[PDB]
Amino acid sequence: GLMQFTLPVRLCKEIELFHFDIGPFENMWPGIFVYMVHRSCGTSCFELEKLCRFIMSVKKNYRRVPYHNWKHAVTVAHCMYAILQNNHTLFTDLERKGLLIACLCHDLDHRGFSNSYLQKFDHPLAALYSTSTMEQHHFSQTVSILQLEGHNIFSTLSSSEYEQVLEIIRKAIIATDLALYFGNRKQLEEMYQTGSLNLNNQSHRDRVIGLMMTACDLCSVTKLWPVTKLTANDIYAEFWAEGDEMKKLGIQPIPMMDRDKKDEVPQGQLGFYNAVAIPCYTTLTQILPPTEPLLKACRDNLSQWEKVIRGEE
Ligand SMILES: Cc1ncc(C)n2nc(CCc3nc(N(C)C4CC4)nn3C)nc12
Ligand SMILES: [Mg+2]
Ligand SMILES: [Zn+2]
Repeated sequence: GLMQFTLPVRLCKEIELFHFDIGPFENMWPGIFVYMVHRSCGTSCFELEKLCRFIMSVKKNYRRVPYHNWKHAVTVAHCMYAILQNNHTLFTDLERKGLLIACLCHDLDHRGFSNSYLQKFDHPLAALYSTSTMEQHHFSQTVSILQLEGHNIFSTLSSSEYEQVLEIIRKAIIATDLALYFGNRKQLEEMYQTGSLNLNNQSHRDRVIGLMMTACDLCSVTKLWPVTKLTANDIYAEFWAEGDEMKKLGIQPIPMMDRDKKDEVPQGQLGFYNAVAIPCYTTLTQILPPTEPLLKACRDNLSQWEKVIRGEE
């Protein structure tokens, strides 16, 4: 009850920054996450014993794939923590509780393949969920783990608060389907520009939380250049494995996933930063001004990919 998690001084200071890297020591990631829940939400949000037991069941249900792993889960939750801390008063007690949990859970039991590969392989999950296949699976795995004995971290919530937080988590996780991001940002762009955007409109909040989820999920592009560059290697290791599997089904993969087009990675990153990342962090900065450091970091990393193409590294 009187038990504060603290971190060594360098982590205690740097964890507050958007560009924080959670480091290579796997055994400190749970402590880091708990530290963030305590400062974001309070020491009273969750029964510590249940939270720790929930964190370790979430960890056990992420796989040893190169990118969509437990490190990704905690990284995406840290980005959300920074957004929530820099926008203290804009979010409800339930949203603060629900979103950190949503981020930790958003890629639960990922196998390192896109919704497309599941559909072209005819994986059973593609018959159970026709769109946002993995993302409906991820939410499903979240509910399963919440229903394990000693794991219901929301037990102190009311019947209606409980349903509200599970619905925040569902929409948050669904929104990490990048196919849904483009439309969601286009609507937010217009609503902000015409001045119709209203954070008392629940459907407006939904869209804004959805954009925060895309921002957090993509935050590898907002890190110091060496973190950004080395995460890109992990991202392509999954994509190229998927490309190999596409070829095994007798299908030319998209260039993104073809390890034979390694040479084109720098140009593919430019496309990605211009089509996806920059517009994402731009719109987010408009709606939530204190998130500007994510936009600024993203533009710096774009400029580093430009330098790679020009042979200056
Ligand atoms: C950094 C990051 N974070 C999240 C995600 C989902 N991605 N996806 C990419 C791939 C981007 C991309 N690469 C290509 N290549 C290499 C084609 C051969 C030319 N095309 N495109 C669009 N990078 C990210
Ligand atoms: Mg995902
Ligand atoms: Zn993710």
